[PDB]
Amino acid sequence: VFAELPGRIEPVRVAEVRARVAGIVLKRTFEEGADVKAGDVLFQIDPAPFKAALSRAQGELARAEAQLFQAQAMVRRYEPLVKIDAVSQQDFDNAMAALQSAQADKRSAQANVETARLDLGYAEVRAPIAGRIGRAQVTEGALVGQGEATLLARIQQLDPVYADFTQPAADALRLRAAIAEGKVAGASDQPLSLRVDGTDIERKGTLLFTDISVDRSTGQIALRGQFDNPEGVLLPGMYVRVRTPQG
Amino acid sequence: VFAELPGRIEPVRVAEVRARVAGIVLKRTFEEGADVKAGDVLFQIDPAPFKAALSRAQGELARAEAQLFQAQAMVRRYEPLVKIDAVSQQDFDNAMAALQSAQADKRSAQANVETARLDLGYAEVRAPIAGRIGRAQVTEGALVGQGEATLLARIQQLDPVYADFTQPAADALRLRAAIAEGKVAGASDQPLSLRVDGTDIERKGTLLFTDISVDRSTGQIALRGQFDNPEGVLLPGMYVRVRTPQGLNQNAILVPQRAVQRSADGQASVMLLGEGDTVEVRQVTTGAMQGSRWQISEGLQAGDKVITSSLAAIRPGAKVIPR
Amino acid sequence: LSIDDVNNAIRTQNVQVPAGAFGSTPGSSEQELTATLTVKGTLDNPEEFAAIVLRANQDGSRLTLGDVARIEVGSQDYNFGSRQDGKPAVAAAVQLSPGANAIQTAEAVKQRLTELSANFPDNVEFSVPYDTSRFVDVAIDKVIMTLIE
Amino acid sequence: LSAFVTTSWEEGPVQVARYNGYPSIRIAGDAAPGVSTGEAMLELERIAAELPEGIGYEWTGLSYQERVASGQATMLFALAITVVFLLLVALYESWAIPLTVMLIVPVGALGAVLAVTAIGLPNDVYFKVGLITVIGLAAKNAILIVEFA
Repeated sequence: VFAELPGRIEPVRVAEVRARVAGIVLKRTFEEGADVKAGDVLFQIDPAPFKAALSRAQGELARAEAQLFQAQAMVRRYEPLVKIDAVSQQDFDNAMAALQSAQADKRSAQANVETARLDLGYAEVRAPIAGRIGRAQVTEGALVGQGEATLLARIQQLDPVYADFTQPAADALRLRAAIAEGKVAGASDQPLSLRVDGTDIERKGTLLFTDISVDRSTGQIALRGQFDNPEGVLLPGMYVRVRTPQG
Repeated sequence: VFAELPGRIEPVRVAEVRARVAGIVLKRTFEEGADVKAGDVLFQIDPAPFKAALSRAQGELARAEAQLFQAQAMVRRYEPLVKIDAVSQQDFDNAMAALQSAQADKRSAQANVETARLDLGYAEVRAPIAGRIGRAQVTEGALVGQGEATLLARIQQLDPVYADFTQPAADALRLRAAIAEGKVAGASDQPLSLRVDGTDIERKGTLLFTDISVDRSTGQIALRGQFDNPEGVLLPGMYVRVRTPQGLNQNAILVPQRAVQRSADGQASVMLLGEGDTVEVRQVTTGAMQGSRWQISEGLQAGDKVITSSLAAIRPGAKVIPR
Repeated sequence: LSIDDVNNAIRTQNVQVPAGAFGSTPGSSEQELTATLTVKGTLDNPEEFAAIVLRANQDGSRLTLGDVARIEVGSQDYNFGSRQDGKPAVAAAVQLSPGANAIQTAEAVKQRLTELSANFPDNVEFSVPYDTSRFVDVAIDKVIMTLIE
Repeated sequence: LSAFVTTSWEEGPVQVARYNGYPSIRIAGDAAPGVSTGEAMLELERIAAELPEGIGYEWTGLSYQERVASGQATMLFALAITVVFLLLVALYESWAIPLTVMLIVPVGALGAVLAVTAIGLPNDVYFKVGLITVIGLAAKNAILIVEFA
């Protein structure tokens, strides 16, 4: 027995490229509708403050490095002297403690520099995943990142796709009861068949997930199957009818 | 086959000039509707706090520069003395470390001064892009920048323009299936033709983008084309019709509409003049309709002699006199 | 859901659609196939009525009439019922129009019912448990017999 | 509408005809020149007798009236003959003289039939009533002799 359930096509990965920092979009570095790779630069936001913050962090790092160099020179000079008692053991220990403190300060300054650098890199808006990028929600010269994360673009993965379809809970309970009684055998291994309305395009798939929760407004459970889409024929959001085996 | 789709005119670049810092708008520098260049000052917000912050940063920078000058003088004096062993090497290294620390502090102070300067410059609101500026959303003396980024003005680029139009998803799927079958050849290179409603104004453009996602509320896919607008006739938002090619038939057979018969099952057929002036029945499939002629997708070939008259008075296999 | 909701859903979804025909007058000088549009509006059988949608979401889940109500084909009214000799039956009473023959009308009714008896299903049989005309027949016969003696 | 509506060409009736509550097909025609309607309807009854059981036919309008008139003509003639005979015996106080004069009817009918056949006109109502008038005037002519006789 096959049940033809309504469902919709949804892409496996959706990335809403949003602005993480406030600033003017100086440039758009992609053509809308093209395929983008992970890490490709899509939007350039004007880095006016973050460059200055990076400069401040680099200056602090340079100061820490200078203090570390002074401590290293002091320790190097004091090391042969303590072996001939030329300096007190307490002075050598103080110098070594100063050297360790300087190393810790250099590490802290490097951490600050890396934090500032990542903050700056959060202005070269790079694609988090590979896929097809849609229309740009903002244009060049628009102010983004002020207050909320302004949606810049959307990237979708078109292969494979999921079909999210819906089945009545009473029918599922009846099928489960018939399985438990033994009147019907479980059809978990039979492939789902997706059909596009108005066309002869048929696609085979596998049942991935069956929901445990019942939708309160309608009383039906949601199910998710996976369908291969090599030709890109199945577009996200399309209404599809999924024939699923009922045992 | 051409489809007349609904669309709207959009500008290529939109810049929403918004206030970033809280304050009172003292003066408006631009006249509404004029063309503005990038960097032109539009609004002036009174800097009470940002000027003070810049002054504080400048004072800190001056202190850092004073310390750097002291360190430089110390190093300059110690440099010849260490060569003649007048001071210990440890003292010289301490002086060099102090000089490097002072240089780093001066650089940090310069960075702080630059940050404060940028914050202050966010009070002389300037046009980020060139184009035509609209009405000012606020007047002189109004408070802006508190809580949310208050919208001050809008700047739009009127040449070229975009036409964002929309097509039903099922029609797109059918077009793709027909292209895949070899039924229709792709018409990506044919220019879209743009007509303004109620006028004879026609423009040519090119299709730029076809959305891969179907709108869930309307079941349609959005498309975006680009149209030249040197005279500024095409205004943003105007409801326009876009004739877009649905591909090219290379072997389109068009027959008079009054030559196609339909049976009780709905199958379409045509009467053909066979050999010996005999009337034969050939089943056909009708495509689209252009005027008074049916497009025939199958069941007909070039050179076929179809009968376009007296159809109700002729039986299959009967002899007729062709005119 | 409320009851008026199901009432309005039935009212709006089970309605005939007078669509019309394309190519209708005023018709262009070019087009030459005025033809009907013939939309299906009404529902025919209980399964279609059970498919009436009360509430449906964007994802695809639908609440239908069959989920909340039992749909069948029954009697419009249940005030009256008819039994004959202990068995449920259907019946109808014919009331004469004024100024009409009886023996001819009764014979015509019996003959018409007999002619339709060629078309009743095999499990159903007709009968005339009530017939006044017979009395009249007997009556006049008795009278004519007196008229002879 | 293209998002959820598809179009399919079928065939259907552009006019629907019902007669006496049953679905009906209306058939009309005209007899060939020189062919009377009566023989045509007789042939049509023969044809309808060959139709599959349950397919019926009925006459309407002109055909209905023609059927009734062709039915009634003979009793008209019989009533006319009996009434003239009874008034013939009433007047002459005899039966033989009435039989004598009623022998004159066929000669007038003879003349009417021979004339109408010679010129080739049909047996219309006009010829019918003309025959009746000839019948009466022949009766008058016979009375004019038989009274003095």
